[PDB]
Amino acid sequence: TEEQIAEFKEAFSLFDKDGDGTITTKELGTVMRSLGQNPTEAELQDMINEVDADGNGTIDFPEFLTMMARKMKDTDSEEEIREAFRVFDKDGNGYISAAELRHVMTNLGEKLTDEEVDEMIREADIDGDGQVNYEEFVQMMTAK
Amino acid sequence: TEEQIAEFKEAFSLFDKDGDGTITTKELGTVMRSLGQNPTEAELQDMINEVDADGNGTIDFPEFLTMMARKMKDTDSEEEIREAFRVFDKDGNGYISAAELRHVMTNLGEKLTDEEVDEMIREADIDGDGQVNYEEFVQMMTAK
Amino acid sequence: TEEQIAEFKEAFSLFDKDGDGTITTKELGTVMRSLGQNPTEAELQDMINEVDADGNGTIDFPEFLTMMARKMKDTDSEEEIREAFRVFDKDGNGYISAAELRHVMTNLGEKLTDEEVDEMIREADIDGDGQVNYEEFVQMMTAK
Amino acid sequence: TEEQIAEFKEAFSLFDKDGDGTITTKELGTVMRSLGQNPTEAELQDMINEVDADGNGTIDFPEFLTMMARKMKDTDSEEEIREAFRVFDKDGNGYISAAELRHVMTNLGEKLTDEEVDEMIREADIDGDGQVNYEEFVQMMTAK
Amino acid sequence: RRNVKYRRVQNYLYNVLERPRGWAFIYHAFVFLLVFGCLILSVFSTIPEHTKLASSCLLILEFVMIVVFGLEFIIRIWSAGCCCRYRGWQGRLRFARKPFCVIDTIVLIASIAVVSAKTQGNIFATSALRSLRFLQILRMVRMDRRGGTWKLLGSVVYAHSKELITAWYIGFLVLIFSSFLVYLVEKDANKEFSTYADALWWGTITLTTIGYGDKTPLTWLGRLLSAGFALLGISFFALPAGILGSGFALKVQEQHRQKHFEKRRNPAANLIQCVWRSYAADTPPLKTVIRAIRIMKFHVAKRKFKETLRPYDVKDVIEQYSAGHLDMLCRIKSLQTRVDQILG
Amino acid sequence: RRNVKYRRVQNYLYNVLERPRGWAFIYHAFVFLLVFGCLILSVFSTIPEHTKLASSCLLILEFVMIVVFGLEFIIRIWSAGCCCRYRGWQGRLRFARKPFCVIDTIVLIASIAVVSAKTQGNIFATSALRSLRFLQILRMVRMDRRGGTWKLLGSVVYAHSKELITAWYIGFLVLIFSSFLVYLVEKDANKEFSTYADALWWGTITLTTIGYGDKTPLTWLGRLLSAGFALLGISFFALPAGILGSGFALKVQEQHRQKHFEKRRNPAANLIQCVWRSYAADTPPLKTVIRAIRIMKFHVAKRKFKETLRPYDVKDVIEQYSAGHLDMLCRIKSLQTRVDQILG
Amino acid sequence: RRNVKYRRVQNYLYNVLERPRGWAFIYHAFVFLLVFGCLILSVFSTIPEHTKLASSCLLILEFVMIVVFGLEFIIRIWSAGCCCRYRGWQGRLRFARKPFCVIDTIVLIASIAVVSAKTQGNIFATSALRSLRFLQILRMVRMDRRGGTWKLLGSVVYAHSKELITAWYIGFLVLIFSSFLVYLVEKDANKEFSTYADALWWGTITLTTIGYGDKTPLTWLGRLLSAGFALLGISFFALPAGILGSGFALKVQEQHRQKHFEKRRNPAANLIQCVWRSYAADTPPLKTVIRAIRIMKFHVAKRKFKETLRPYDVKDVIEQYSAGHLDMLCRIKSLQTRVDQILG
Amino acid sequence: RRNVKYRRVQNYLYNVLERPRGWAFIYHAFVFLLVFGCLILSVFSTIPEHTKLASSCLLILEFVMIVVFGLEFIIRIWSAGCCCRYRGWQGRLRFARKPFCVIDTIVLIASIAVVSAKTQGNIFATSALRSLRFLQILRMVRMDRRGGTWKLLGSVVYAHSKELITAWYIGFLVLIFSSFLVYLVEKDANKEFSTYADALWWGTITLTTIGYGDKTPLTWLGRLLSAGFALLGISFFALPAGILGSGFALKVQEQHRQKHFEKRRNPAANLIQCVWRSYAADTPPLKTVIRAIRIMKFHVAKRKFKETLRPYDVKDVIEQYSAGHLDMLCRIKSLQTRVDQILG
Repeated sequence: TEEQIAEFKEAFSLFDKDGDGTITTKELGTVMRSLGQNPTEAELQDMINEVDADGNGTIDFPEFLTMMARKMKDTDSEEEIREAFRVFDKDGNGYISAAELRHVMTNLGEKLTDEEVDEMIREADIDGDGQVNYEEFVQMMTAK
Repeated sequence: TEEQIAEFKEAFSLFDKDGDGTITTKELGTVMRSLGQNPTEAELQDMINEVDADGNGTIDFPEFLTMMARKMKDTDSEEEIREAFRVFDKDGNGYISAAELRHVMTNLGEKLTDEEVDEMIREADIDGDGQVNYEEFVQMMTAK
Repeated sequence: TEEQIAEFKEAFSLFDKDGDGTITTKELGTVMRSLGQNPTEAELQDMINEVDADGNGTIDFPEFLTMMARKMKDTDSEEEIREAFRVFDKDGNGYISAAELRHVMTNLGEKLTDEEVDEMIREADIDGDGQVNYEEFVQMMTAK
Repeated sequence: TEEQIAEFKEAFSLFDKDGDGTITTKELGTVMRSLGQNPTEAELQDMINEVDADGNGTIDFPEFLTMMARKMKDTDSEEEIREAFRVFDKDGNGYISAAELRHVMTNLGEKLTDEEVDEMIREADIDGDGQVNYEEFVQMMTAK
Repeated sequence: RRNVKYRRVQNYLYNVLERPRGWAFIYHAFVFLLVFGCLILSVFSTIPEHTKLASSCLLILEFVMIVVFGLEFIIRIWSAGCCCRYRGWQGRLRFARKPFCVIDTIVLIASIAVVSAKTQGNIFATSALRSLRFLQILRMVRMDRRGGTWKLLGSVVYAHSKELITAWYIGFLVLIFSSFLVYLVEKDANKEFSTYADALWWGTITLTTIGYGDKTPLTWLGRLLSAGFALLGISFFALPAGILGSGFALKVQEQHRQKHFEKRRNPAANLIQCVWRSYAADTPPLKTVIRAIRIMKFHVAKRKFKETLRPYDVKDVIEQYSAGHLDMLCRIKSLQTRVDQILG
Repeated sequence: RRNVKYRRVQNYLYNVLERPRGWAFIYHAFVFLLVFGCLILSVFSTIPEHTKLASSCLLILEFVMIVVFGLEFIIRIWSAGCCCRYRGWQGRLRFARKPFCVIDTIVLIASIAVVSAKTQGNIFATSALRSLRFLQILRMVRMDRRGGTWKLLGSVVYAHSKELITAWYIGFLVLIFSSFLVYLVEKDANKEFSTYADALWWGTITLTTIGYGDKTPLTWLGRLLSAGFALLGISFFALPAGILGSGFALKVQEQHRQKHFEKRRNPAANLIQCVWRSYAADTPPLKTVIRAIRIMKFHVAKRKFKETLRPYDVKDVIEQYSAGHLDMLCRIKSLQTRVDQILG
Repeated sequence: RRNVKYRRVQNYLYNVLERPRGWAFIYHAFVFLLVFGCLILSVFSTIPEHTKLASSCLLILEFVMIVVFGLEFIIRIWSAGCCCRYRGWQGRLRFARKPFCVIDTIVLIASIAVVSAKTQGNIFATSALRSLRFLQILRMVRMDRRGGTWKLLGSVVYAHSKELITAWYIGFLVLIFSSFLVYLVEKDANKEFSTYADALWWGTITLTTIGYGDKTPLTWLGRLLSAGFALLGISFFALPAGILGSGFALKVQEQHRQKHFEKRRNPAANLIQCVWRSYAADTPPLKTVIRAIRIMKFHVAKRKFKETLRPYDVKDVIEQYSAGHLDMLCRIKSLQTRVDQILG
Repeated sequence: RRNVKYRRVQNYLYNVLERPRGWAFIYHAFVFLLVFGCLILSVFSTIPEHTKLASSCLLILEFVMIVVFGLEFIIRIWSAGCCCRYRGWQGRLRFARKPFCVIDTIVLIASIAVVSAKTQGNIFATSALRSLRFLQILRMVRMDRRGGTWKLLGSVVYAHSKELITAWYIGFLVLIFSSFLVYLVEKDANKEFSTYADALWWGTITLTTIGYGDKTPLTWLGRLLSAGFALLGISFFALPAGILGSGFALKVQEQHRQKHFEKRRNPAANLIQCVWRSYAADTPPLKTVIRAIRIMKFHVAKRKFKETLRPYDVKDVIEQYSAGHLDMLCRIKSLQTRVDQILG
């Protein structure tokens, strides 16, 4: 609790950088520009619309506290991730192929570095004729 | 009767400004320009098409007399206004919420000044947890 | 027969103006330009496609002879003209109104001069409360 | 076998022109430019996609060997060519008319020289009132 | 004023008679009931116990029908002169030459002869009246203009010919096989399954869900087979009605959507304007040339009307989209060609 | 706070009673069962062997129904004051003037009089109660608001009138012909085909698939003809149900697609804003001119609402596409005109 | 000229026989009637009272059928040479190797053997003829090309498998429960509800609307339960026919819309042109290279034809719209890039 | 290699058992037949004449069913470990906690107890076995995953609730009125129309087309009224089946069109990529900030997946068209603004 709130406050100190207490489009655009993430107005506004509920365009501090105090290790998260993985399933056998996932991850959706492709290839078991199950991945990422 | 026709004639004296007896697009465009209503050719032509029935583009004096002699306190006006209000009804409870109406009036349709928003907020009963019925509004505006 | 072919030959003498024996787009475009009909390439090509059957773009002399030797006083012409008139019929009463036809002829389709509007108004019987039947018109125009 | 592989190697010597062993878009674009076939990037890329199966954009030598070792005298080729010819059949009588085929070949699809039109007219039997069957054509072209 | 009112009332009567619309249908409904009543009475005249009062009522109603029908015939002949196509004595004769008009007049004459024969009351006359009491149904037959019901049914049946043939073929095979199996299991115990014809009659009655009950399987194996084959064949035999009903409803929806639009208005206006120009067209050789040009435009407008006779469909909207897309694309091609010429 | 809670509970009761939605329907379902039970008991009171206990149960249930129904009537009258249209004693009288409200109160009074007559137990009273036990069904009748079921059925039937008339006409012809042929082949061998009326009764029972079995063909030729005509006419007689069911399903799908969208929101907002401006509008002659202008805009918004009363359909999307295509085309025309002026 | 007329008449006969279209179907209809007549006569030969004249008529019609059928077989074999695929004696043998051709010839031989056995008239021969009179139906079976009716029925059934399984499952549950309840209420009063099997038979007969009447509930509680469960289960049991009929009609409408269009014309033209170029293709090594290129284009055109074998559908129009939208958008992107380079 | 083959065979068995697809359904079909056979045998055990051999066959088949079913239970429990959600002893217990798994094990135990009781053969045991022979149907019940048939039927019924209520209401009114009229005309002549309950039973049997024949009108007026009301009410009573069948077919067509497309692929890819980035994310405070940002993107992708859970429909294509039109229009507005700035 105390460690959590201390970490949250020390993070928001860099996130906000002053006494305003609210984050604007430029406020986090500077953060992503420092990391070289190439922020865009459209994606930033879509993120803004993904937090607020009144449409005023400002992220309220109580809203941030409520949305962030809860954790991502929820019950429905496992089902949603399972369905998302099943979207890229062949014949419903519950496994993700090496070549299929290698093509899908880099090409479909947001592109991924081939370095991280070798990373997840070596992270999973190289045995099993190059076949890896994803249910354990959902289990380990749901509860972290 | 005599007071009504006197008022109509003294209004049409300023509306027409000469002996033509007919109102053109510019004839009323000047009127809306004097009031700062920003007249537009498209809206003026749509209004013109909303009065005439022959498509000649000229508002006939007998047509104006017939269309204006009748009053807006008609039977079907109450039903039409009731349906229009019901379009912006939630769960069919017969009430218009303060926040819902505040958002709808300013955002949806033609924009309205927030001054008039405070005006209608204070015009209705501030009690009732910020909830106002609209049936009485239809009753009072139908018969004026 | 002899009078007919003589008239056809003396007309085609001006239509063709030389020994070619075929009419091109410009060949009749000059004719419509002399009469001030404002010929257009698209309409001329559509007319050309309305005569030939092989798509070669040239009107054959035997094709012209065959298509022109027959007359327009055919049996199906009466039915087609009756249906065309019925397209502009109200409630299927078999009459064409003065105002309705006056609006339709000038506005809908190719525009017509108001002089010819007064012409057909005075050509038909002005009696009958301004109502004229069109079945007799089809009868008189089918057989000329 | 030996004659076949010798012919294939001597053809690929001119096709490749070096020790790369793979054909790029420009590699065959030069070949079609030498013959005046007017190569295009879109058609070349569509051909490339018609050989490979991994999407890498490079034609593999084993893939070429496998795809080329087999012959076009397959069983289903006869049925596919029969259906393609039947697409341009009138009333399903199993014959292709002289005028119909003459129009279709030159106009529809890729254009063909009228010289080759006279070529196929004289190649088939000029008898039979200008009517030629196409089933024998499928039989002779399937097995070459 | 007399001529105007004459023509107006003539048009109103011709409308209510020959081209019913709205409340005019009321009249036709009335006449239908009348005809229907006659038929019912005729059916009640074949029953020996009720023949007396039914015959008397049929005589009275036959008279009433004669009066009303002749009145309708006369009014229709008179109102045929509303349109100039049937005006004059020649036009009225041409109207009387219509097949349904001649059918109506022979029906009238047959009814008059029936009344005269009943007045005579001969035995041969009685047989003739018994035979000819059925002729009234021809009027009811006349109602659908040019066999509209038959044409609609034929169109829908032909559109679904393969499905109906499939349903009937599989149902017939199921009927044959089920009848044979029930006959085999019911031969010795049931006297109403003595021959295969009896089993076929039972199967026809069962799979159609008629279920007379004159033949029913008594053995338990026969009942099990009957239940299974009943489920199958009953599903199969009701298929044509569902297929045709769904086809009718889909056709109605398509017709509603098609009617919603309007296509022939522009070709009709073109035909009217070119006809008017050709009519007004009549150096003088140049004027004759203009007359020929106007007749040529008239023929083109007629051909356009003929090709637009076909109603709207998915190909029309698809080709409209294709034309719009091609126009946009070519116009933008020209625009960018001009812009690159400017830049170049 | 008392007024707010009063109005809230009044609105809740008026909602569950007059405008049911969701779980409110539960209540109506309950009342339906109650009414249905009464009807069933009345049916069981006509059976002489069961009349005693059925009459006692009907008396007890009639009392219960009286109590519950009067309670519902009182609650409905009270909750009518939720909306100001029926507020006050004058408004409550106006609510009581509604046709279904007066029907409900006369039903209540009739039931009270029935109970009083049973307390008296007169012979004329007994006959009156036997006659008036049917009046309860009027409540069940009141359920569909303004005859919604009748209007829906009439709309769908009228939309498919030609198809239904075709089906019935051809089915009637098949019935007549098949009955006549079976009568001809069955005259001498079967005593239940003595007259043509008997054959018509048999054909009606057969082609409807009722199959009583009181009349059935006994000859083999009669059975063959019956089988063939049975297949044909059975297909024909089941057609109306399929046509109407498919029409209902298509209408439901179209209504789902239409509802999915939303059209009247913008005209409703326009009406609200112009009403508000006109309300706020009330040199002074210039202010009166502004009031007249606002009322003029109000009338225009009202006319727009009236014309948008029609629901979405294929013509709406087609004209939206036409407007978009025309806007794009004209804008590109202006663009290329400007670009060629630049180049020229 | 003799060869041309020979080939033309051969093609006409092969068309009317193997690929019927339009009036050619008339011939097939005739043959169908013939076969059907035989079957009917066979059914009438099992009746002991009618066996004599039916057997004589079957003999005469069997002869007529033999003559006509053998004539048809010979004409079909002769007309197989219209297409070069079956030309020559080898081609005629290949035609005779077709499964339906061999079925037809074994049917012919069986009929000839039947006639010969009747000429002998042995008891074992009589039994053989009685058994083999059913073989004629195989001809009727041959009519649908490659089991088209079976394939269509299977496709539609599989498309609606979940709905049919739902309907049958719920109907079976309703049948079980209703039969059990009626059995419980009808055990002691009705002797035809002695066991649960009797109640199940009654429920099967009732919910299918067959209604034999051999078993019917006599108690009033049984009748009330029967009425309610009859309404429910009757609605459930008629569901498969409605589902399949609506599916058939929707498939017919979709096929009409699809056929209205045309897709494979361009791939067919591409295949024809590349085949022609490859045929005409045959320094000489460069010419061989051109031959290989033409064969490569031929393979591409073949693959395009194979992928366009699939008929039109909603995805095709959606992707066409996507391609058009993308082309417009990218072209306008290039246009504005050029215009901003000009302005910049 | 042993672990790989172990997991592969475990996955194959779990697929054929818990998630059937294609040929796997064969197995389920087999088991269905087995269960069905048992039920049939139980039905044949209630018949006193067939009870002996039916009971013996039921004992043998009960044994066979026990062996096969226990084998299936064990194999399912073993194959539950294919997915790590049920791996280990805790995971196997969690699998055994599933409601249908516990239903299967109690069914197994009940069958074992039934076999043991038959081995004992007590009178109370005999009654218990007679009562518990019905429990096998629960397996058949288990087949539809989470009541898919019930959910589909409820969805379609609720979608068409107004139409079904209209059909049943009008049919009930027609039934009441027709029964009353036939009762009035049939009171004195027919002894089976003595009371109004008898007439209601007749009307229910007639309008449902069951046609038992136990009650039929004998008077000719009664027959005419029965014919007319039969046509009307028969059309009305068959309406629900047609409505529901057409609704099912339309839903199947819509599902085919929807499935044809694909929507959730991009949100699924977004969820996978953001999950991967968040996983790989774990100055150090800046790295924690990046972790928080990745979890924030993960939540956004999850919300996008949740909102795209809804399947495609007409609103989706309409809004896609609106977005494309707006993009084109705004881009052309910018283009012409730039071009007029250039010209200006």
